[PDB]
Amino acid sequence: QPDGVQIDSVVPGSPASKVLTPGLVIESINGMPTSNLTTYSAALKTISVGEVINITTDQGTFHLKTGRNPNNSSRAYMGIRTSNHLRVRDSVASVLGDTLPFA
Repeated sequence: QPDGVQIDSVVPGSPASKVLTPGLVIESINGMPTSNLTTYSAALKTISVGEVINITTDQGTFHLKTGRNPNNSSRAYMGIRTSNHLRVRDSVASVLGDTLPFA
């Protein structure tokens, strides 16, 4: 159930390091609402490095500059750990069994 993307944590190397707060929820980007993980990516794929986007959150609307791509080269690298924050439940994945062939 995608229901918005939330900010997990803010690490250095991003312009957002002193712009937003970790723990906040991203409601929508400029003309592009991010209720899902894919829509977040679909928006991100159009943004360039050094470009500034408009992000409305619970804590208000902020303007964010795309990061400078640490460790990896891509377009628009936010730099903050972000996730849709899946609703906690117990969908257990029990071990079925592993068949071991003997040669």
